Amino acid sequence: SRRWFHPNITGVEAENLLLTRGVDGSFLARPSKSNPGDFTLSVRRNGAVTHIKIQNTGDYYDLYGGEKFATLAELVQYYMEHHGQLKEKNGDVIELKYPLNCADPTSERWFHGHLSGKEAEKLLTEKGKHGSFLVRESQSHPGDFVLSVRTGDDNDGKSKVTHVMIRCQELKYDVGGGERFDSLTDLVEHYKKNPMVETLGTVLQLKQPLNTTRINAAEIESRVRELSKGFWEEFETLQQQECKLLYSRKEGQRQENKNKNRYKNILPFDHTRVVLHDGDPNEPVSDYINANIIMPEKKSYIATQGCLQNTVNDFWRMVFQENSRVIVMTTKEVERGKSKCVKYWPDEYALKEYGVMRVRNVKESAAHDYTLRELKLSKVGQGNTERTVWQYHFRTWPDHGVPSDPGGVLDFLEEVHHKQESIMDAGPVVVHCSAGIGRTGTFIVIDILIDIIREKGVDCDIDVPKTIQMVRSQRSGMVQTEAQYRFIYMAVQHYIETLQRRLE
Ligand SMILES: Nc1ccnc2c1N=C(C(=O)Nc1cccnc1)C2
Repeated sequence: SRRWFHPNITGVEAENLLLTRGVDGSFLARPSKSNPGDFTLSVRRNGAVTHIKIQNTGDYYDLYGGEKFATLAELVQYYMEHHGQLKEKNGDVIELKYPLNCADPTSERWFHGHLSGKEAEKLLTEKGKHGSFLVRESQSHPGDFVLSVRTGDDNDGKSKVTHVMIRCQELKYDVGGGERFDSLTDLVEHYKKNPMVETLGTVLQLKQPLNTTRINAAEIESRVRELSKGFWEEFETLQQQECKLLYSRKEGQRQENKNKNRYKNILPFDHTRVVLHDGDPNEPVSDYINANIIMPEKKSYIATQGCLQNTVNDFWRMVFQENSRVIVMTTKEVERGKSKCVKYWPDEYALKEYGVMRVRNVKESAAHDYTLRELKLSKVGQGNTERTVWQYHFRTWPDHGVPSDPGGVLDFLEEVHHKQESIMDAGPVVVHCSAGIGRTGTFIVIDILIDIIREKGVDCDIDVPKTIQMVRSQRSGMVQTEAQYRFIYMAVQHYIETLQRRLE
């Protein structure tokens, strides 16, 4: 199932759904629209419904009486495979067996709701390609829908748009004959696999949804104005796409690696993890760190967690191996009395060994939002391996939520960018917070977006959710909250405007 999340259901509607359409073991997840970052896992157990709270303030999903997760899709996958592990306050096991699917099409990229045939034709003509499609409400026939699909070659009649009426009869959907579907999703998925064929032979291939999120960067202020009503719905549509990203994380799951993870279920994807070479021959598994390469698709990044006492040496092995010259830390060492990252650097003017690596803290420079530490890193016994590593430690990020103004973050990122650009052949920029997905993902996505604008100027295309999805395919849960999502838009808006004012 990819439809266990119900975006627009109340608690009462969720109970009644589970009691009338589910059985024991049935479950769904849903947001709170009144509360930032609050979610509920509603589960049927012994003919009654229990509601389990999941909180996210920006670092991870924290399931009450369970574990911490990078995404709700990863949470659901974990518990569907690990019975006995989800427990009530009194210790009673809550079983997740039967996802209860949602018919609401608003989480789907192809759903445009209120939209005329003329508007759909103009959007498909201007932005669409062969096989671009969308579903919209009927204006002629209230309660029905229309599927609109561009087919063609790459305006000379070589391409066209076809509209296919979708009747809704007794809460089922059909295209005039054949199967009646329980939701628009089931209908679209069926006709994605078994495309409709016209009388004269055109195959109405449903290849990709119409893109609605790519904007010109100089239009950012008007997109932000529209989304400030709109952000909630755009974020939901992005979040649905996390169900495509359940990539393997087998290395992080090995016994030998379990205690190298800050959180046991927040793990790097095997396909993009940083593999550590040249390890201690006496250490059976020496290749593992909870870190992934993030390559935008000109810098690359390593996204990683805050060090644990037993991973400081591995952190420095990573930095040295990848030739990283800039570290971005976006947590204090301690927040709300809890350790978010061990101090992995020496005191100012001090020299420390961290296994085979030696680090000197040459000088610290305090700015209003950050401290810069000029570090010198070398392998013990090999003096000519010394290189400067500049650690940019952002210190004023709030304990929960996001900054109210993106100015401090943008000034910090500009400085980080310029430092990186000044070092010939520097490796990826290391970015870390606590779990290395929320703040870390936010800083990385802002940096990627501003980088496009920095090179191409104010008149270039950007697509915030497409960029986030691309980063999320390389490390689980990059960008955690709707507040961080809005902050990314705000930061990009503020960056654009500061370029425009320089020209005045
Ligand atoms: N539709 C989904 C399928 C899978 N996983 C999630 C989904 N939606 C999520 C989510 O966090 N939604 C959300 C919306 C608006 C604001 N904040 C969160 C998470």
